[PDB]
Amino acid sequence: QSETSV
Amino acid sequence: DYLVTEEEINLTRGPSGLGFNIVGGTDQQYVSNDSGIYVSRIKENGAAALDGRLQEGDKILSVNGQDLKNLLHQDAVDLFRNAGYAVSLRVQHRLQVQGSAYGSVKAYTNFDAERDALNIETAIKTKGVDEVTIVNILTNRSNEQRQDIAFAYQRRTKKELASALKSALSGHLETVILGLLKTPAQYDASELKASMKGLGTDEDSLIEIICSRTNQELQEINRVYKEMYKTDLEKDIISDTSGDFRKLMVALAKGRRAEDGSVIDYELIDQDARDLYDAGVKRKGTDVPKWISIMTERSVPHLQKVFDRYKSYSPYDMLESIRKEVKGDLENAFLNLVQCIQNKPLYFADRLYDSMKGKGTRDKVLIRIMVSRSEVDMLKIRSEFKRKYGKSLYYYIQQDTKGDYQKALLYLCGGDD
Ligand SMILES: [Ca+2]
Ligand SMILES: [Ca+2]
Ligand SMILES: [Ca+2]
Ligand SMILES: [Ca+2]
Ligand SMILES: [Ca+2]
Repeated sequence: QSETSV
Repeated sequence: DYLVTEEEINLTRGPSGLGFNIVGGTDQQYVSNDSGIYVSRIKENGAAALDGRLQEGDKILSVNGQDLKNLLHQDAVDLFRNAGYAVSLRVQHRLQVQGSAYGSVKAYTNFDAERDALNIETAIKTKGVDEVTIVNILTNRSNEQRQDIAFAYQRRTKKELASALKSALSGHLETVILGLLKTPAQYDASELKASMKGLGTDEDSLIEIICSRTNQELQEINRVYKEMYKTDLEKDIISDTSGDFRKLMVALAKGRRAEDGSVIDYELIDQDARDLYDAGVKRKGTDVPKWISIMTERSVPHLQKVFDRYKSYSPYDMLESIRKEVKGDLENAFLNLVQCIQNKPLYFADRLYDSMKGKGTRDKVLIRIMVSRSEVDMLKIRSEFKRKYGKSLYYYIQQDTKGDYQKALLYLCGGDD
């Protein structure tokens, strides 16, 4: 999980 | 498991960022094994979408020459946060094709064999049994993964998972789940044993399995059958069958059919079409051994063309010719074998329909097909079924079965059409 936006 | 090609992608950071979300890391592994970094979403109109080279599901190998191997999730994110406006990626494109692409049941991605064995314990140990949870797991998991779950459940509980479910389940639902737990060869072997067990053979099931299985599958069935029942499958067939029906079943169960060569033998295609006609419709009686040798030895693509070339000589096609030449078990076996050669998905579609069309349900046929074809050609079966019968296979299962038994079959079906 923890989609992180870059 | 995966097909892999690697690509270098250079992106210019837009004000919104590079325009995609990453997942993974050693502390947040996307699957049970890989600690890698994966693109979980590509923002629309982002710098990566406009560039078009990045794909959702790709693995980020390196960012500006810095490898993303064995990094914490924060360590991977921090590499993007400090990367500047000209970012150079090296990604790995992944295609998940494995097993068959025509199967309803695929391997579960976030697979953890220990948690599933754990959660099936919970269900068996809940009062009244959570069958829904047992069904939701085991029908959503490949047959190989079900083997892992059976291994974990034994180590945790000192009991075989199948023996536990054999007590925690009953009726038609028990038959399905127990079938799903066996390997393809074990299930076919036991189904074959059950059709011959007892003076009086279930030739219907015996024909269906022996006629529809490939060389590879029959070779494995022959090995596992002897391990399970301490006798050869060929010997049990000889004992439960007789006549030319015995010859046909013995030749088919050997699984020594010619493999599909690269070169189409048009000359042999025509000779075999002439032979089949000479042996049957053209003469009085039938040279049945000639029919047996051609239809058991030649490859499936070859015989498909033989049956069409046969229509140039004979006023009836192969199926009509069989109905006019032989009767009894022998006729039943030839008719099934030709259907498997011509269109095996349609053959299973027809047997599914026949198992449900009238009073009640031939559950033994319906269950065996949904189990043994869910990972082979179930999507082709559903396509042929929908095309011919108008309603979906989903719909007919829904009308003929009920309860958690229906739910399991609907999952093995894979969806509506
Ligand atoms: Ca219950
Ligand atoms: Ca029981
Ligand atoms: Ca004849
Ligand atoms: Ca007949
Ligand atoms: Ca019915």
